[PDB]
Amino acid sequence: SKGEKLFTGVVPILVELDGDVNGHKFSVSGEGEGDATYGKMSLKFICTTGKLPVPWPTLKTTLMQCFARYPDHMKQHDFFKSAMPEGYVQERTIFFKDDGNYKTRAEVKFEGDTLVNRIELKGVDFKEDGNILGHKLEYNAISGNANITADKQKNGIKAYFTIRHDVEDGSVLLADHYQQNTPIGDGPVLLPDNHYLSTQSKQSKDPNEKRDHMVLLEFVTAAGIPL
Repeated sequence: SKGEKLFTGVVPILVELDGDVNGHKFSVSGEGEGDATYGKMSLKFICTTGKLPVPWPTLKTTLMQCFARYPDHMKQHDFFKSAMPEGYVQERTIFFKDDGNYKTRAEVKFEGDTLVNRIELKGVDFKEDGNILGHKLEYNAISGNANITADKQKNGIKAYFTIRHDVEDGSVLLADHYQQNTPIGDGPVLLPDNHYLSTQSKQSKDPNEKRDHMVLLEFVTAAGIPL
């Protein structure tokens, strides 16, 4: 793919999210750099509207699979870069077990040399005293697999996976993700064999930052097809 060539170096990242969860409006900005050669993203996110009304961990998966490292033997399965620079639409529904759901729609595309991820999120049916609106989730790192499958009908991909969010009481809040991606442009894309993306994450705070924020260092690798 021609899009693959746009990711061989370090790429500036810009993220914008407008959210509404049970009527609580908020916005998030992010910035960083991606180095897909190494599957790496270095990111910092800020809540631009004050305090986030949901836990940072619940937004991590919403807040750029184009930065995954595909091993050479799997490069024909990288839909995400093949859709660049025109980009793709990424939609999810995230079902939180015994709580509400998030519906997200994002456009991921280049604006010049910057990879931009613009997101709208709507959350409904959340429990005002639950683990999400009650802020009862551990601020720790999310790591694991996103299962990718071709969606030939939509000239794109679907993904599915469950995030296990640690709760402050030792329990787990399951977040069941259903994902659809469709190219924005009408140029040809790569439709993959089944595989997954493996994410390793380190989450931190900026000790000099007074705004509500999250710092992430992410490594994402495609896998599941043998050498």
